[PDB]
Amino acid sequence: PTYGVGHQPYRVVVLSFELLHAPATVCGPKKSTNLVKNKCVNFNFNGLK
Amino acid sequence: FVIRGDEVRQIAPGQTGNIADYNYKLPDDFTGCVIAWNSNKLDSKVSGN
Repeated sequence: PTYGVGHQPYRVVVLSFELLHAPATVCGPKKSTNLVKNKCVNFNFNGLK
Repeated sequence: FVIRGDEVRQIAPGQTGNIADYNYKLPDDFTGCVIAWNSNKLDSKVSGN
């Protein structure tokens, strides 16, 4: 406890994503609408504009 | 210089101690570092140094 702030212990957590999005499995929070065909629309399949 | 045991801890920057504050007192912003080791073999007198 008497050590300086420089030598105080720190907890480090490192996250490593894989944005090559081949299977996609850990998709974040959102909500899914229906699918319509043969109409120029804005699609968002798996986070792709 | 030569000191006793607990004062090597007292040496550390920021920490306050009678020997530390009254003799050496490393500054807050410090870019350097210290060496220490036991010297009982060549710095001890039977009657007392």
